[PDB]
This record gives sequence, structure tokens and C-alpha cells, in this order.
Amino acid sequence: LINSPSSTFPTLTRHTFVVFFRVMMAELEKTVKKIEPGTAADSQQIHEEKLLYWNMAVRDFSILINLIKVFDSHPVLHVCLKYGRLFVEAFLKQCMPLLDFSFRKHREDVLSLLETFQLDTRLLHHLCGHSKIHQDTRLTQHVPLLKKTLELLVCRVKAMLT
Repeated sequence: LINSPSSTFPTLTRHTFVVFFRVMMAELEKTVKKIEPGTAADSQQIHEEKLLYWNMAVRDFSILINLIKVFDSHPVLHVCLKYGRLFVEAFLKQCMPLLDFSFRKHREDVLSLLETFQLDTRLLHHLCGHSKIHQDTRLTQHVPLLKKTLELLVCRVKAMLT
């Protein structure tokens, strides 16, 4: 957006970046789905390795969601509400088991993970509101599933804080 209204990396136009952001969030969703929960007696090295994989998955989620607010073509935010919904579903079914397993030792690491996920939680709240005010028939179907899953993940956050 700075050099040409075309980049320092060709094939990068405003019609092709819809594809680029789609496939970027799709590979990101596929990568966050990778990280599996082990056991409580699992080793500290593997724990640190796969929870740091979680950390880079959620920071990539942060930047993938942060580069929506500039861009348009509602197909973009529709594939975001579709793929980020299965992203938070992956986060439900994979992450919080490791949050319970590796908690009493890796306190700073799981706190860094939850504070990294909470900003993209706020951004997904903002994008659900961005879809609600638009009155889009295609976006307003996938919102209430994402709303109740936000209530499920944040109430599981309130559970683990005890």
C-alpha cells in the first residue's frame, strides 16, 4: 500500500492479495491444528517445544487477523469467520488440555500463551461486531457459533485461573 497503489515481492496486487490472505490463514489454521496434547508425565523439553509451537501459531493468528482492518471484499472476512472459527475450535480441542497438563511448572509460558490469545480474541470480537453492523446475510450465519465458542473458551480461561 506504500510503494504502488506491485510490491518488493511481485504477484502482490490488490486482487491477488485476497487469495494470498485466504491461503495464508488456511495454512495457518492447518498449522495450529498440528499441535497435539500429550500427558501430565510428558517431558519438559517436548512440553516447551509444542507450547512454543502454540505460541507462534497464535502470534501468526494475531498478525493474520490484524491485516484484515485495512482490507475489504467481504469474501475476505467471510473466509476469516469460517477458518478462524475452526481455528478457535482447534484451540478448544487441543490447547487447554496442555494448559491443564503443563501448568504448575510452566506458569510464565501458559500466561504468555493466554495473553497472546486474548488480543486475537478481542480482534475476533471486533470482526464479529464488524460483521453484525454490516447486516450481511453471508457473514451473520457464522457469528453466533463463534460467539458461543468465545464464551466457551473465556469461561475455560476463568476455570484455569483458579
